Amino acid sequence: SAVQQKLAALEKSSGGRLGVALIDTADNTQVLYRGDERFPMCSTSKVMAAAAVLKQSETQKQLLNQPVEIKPADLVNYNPIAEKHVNGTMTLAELSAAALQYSDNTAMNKLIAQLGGPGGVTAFARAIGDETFRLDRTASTLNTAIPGDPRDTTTPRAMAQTLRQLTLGHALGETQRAQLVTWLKGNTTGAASIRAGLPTSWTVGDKTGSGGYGTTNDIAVIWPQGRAPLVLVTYFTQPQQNAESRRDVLASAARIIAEG
Ligand SMILES: *C(=O)[C@@H](NC(=O)/C(=N\OC(C)(C)C(=O)O)c1csc(N)n1)[C@@H]1N=C(C(=O)O)C(=C)CS1
Repeated sequence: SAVQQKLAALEKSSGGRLGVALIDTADNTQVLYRGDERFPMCSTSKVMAAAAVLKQSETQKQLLNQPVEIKPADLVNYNPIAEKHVNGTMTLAELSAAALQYSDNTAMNKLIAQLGGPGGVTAFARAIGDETFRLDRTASTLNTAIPGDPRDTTTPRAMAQTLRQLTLGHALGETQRAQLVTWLKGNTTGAASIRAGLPTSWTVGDKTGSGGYGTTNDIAVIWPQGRAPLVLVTYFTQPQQNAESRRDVLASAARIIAEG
C-alpha cells in the first residue's frame, strides 16, 4: 500500500528495523509493517503489568491502595519516582502511575512481584488472548534488547490488538479500563515519539520504551475528534549495540500513518 511504501522508505533512511501496526477501530482495518516480526518490548511491557494488576483489582477491590515498601535493594537502573520513596511505601496505584508515566523500572518490578513474577504478566496476556507476548525478566541494573533474543519480545500486531482490548475493549473492568486510559493519557515521556507526529487535535495515551541497540518504541491509543479511535504501535531497533535513540523515527512513522 502507499503507507507501506513510505514506511519502508522511512526504515531504509533510518538504518534500522521498523515495525508498525495500526488498528482503525472504525472498521477494524489494520496497517502493518513487519507486523509479525518480534521486537524487544523494553518498557512498553509495563502496560501489560499495570493492566494485570488492574485485573487483580477487579476481585481485590481496594488493591490499588495497598502500600508497598521501597527498599534500597529494590532500586535498579532507572527509578526516578521510587528513589524518592526509599524507606517508605508507595501504593500500587502510585507504582502503576510511576511505571507508566515516568517509566520507573523499580515501580515495574513491584508490579511484577505483585503478580508473582514475570510469568504472572505473561499469563495475563495469554488470558486476554495474546499468544505472542512474553515477559521473561524483571528489570535489573543490566537490561538488554538483543537482536534475535526471544526474551521480553512481542510483535507489533499482537501488541496493537492487546492494547486495543485493554483500553478500547473490555479485557479489563469498567473502572480499571478508565484508570489505565487516564494513566496512559498522562504519560510524560512520549512528547518526542508518536505524539510528535500526530495532529494536535488528537488525544493520545501512550507508553514509550527505549533500550540497547538503540531500541526506541511507543504504543499509543489515539482519539481523533469526531472519529473512531486508533491504536498505533511503533517499534524500532538498530544494528549497533550502542546506537542512539531515534524517537524521531517513531514520530515520522506516526505522521505517515496519520496522513493515510
Ligand atoms: C523502558 O524501556 C526502560 N528502559 C530501560 O530500562 C533500558 N535502558 O535504560 C537506560 C536508562 C537507557 C539505561 O541504559 O540504563 C533498557 C535497556 S535494554 C532494555 N530492555 N531496557 C525505561 N523506559 C524508558 C522509556 O523510553 O520510557 C527510558 C527512557 C529508559 S528507562
